[PDB]
Amino acid sequence: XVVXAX
Amino acid sequence: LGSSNDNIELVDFQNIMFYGDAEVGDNQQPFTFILDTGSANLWVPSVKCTTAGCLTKHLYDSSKSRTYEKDGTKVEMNYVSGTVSGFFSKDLVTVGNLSLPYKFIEVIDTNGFEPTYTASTFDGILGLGWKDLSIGSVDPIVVELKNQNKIENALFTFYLPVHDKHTGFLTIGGIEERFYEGPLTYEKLNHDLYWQITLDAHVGNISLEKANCIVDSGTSAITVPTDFLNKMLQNLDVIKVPFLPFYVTLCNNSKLPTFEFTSENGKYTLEPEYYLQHIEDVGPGLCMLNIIGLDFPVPTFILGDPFMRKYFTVFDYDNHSVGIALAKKNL
Repeated sequence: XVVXAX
Repeated sequence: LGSSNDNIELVDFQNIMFYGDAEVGDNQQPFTFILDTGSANLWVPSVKCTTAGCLTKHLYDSSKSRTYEKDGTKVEMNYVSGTVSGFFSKDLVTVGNLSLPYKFIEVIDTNGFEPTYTASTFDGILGLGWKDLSIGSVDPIVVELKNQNKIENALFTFYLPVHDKHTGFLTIGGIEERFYEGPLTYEKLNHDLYWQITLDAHVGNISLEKANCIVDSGTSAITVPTDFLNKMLQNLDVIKVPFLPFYVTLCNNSKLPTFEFTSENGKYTLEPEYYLQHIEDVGPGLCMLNIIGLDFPVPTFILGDPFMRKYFTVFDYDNHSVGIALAKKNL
């Protein structure tokens, strides 16, 4: 897996 | 309590990630969040949610909050792992024991965040990044709390839990020695966006100077640029299942290297025991690297939970820096 913002 | 220091207790999730709680509306309404320094927006699943992912979640009811302040601005929250839809609303957010009129997103469509959302125990995500990282330019929570003289210093801190050893804390306002060992060391942010700093990346003989390093509590793994990952899995006896970010290795593999990050201020290392994930059910004495190839616009490493699990981290808004110290094995 989980990779958090763009 | 502890003068100007909050303390939202953290609980591990499947021993990889960790959650903490907070509330919206003047009638509390509790929600389990992923405290993400990797994002700068706060969203919560709304009673108006119609997607399957919400079935299992705690929902927000504005009509039950004397504080609710409508808006309705349609909004899409985009992450690397997924996307979440809804609209802006403002109400009384309560973190730790401090409240404040805060702007956030009411999510009504969580289809773009599957299967992650339904397979997890959290309800929403609470960003702890910088103003420039948000949507609808929202000043951070710790910043506002400071700009509202509710806390002493515009900074929070993390002491991740260890499943059956000790819970953890998201201290706001100030630094507490009970959480770390040795001296703290500050690294300046190279930008006020993500809690991103600059360090030299050195694993085996592979090395990337002045690599962008994002300290992100919202990431379950250690992100590494693709090229770097490939060169790193060389003379190692690791098995990449074809087309899967699944790297299997014997937990005792004596070839497994130690990540080495350095600056002129300090040296931070991450040994195999920190980035290896036991996979005993798949095969005895077997482990997976919990590392992943991810290429950002500029060579970046995302120091996720694995790093923060070993290193107590301080996120200073006022001084625009990240404090790093060894975490106490126990409390």
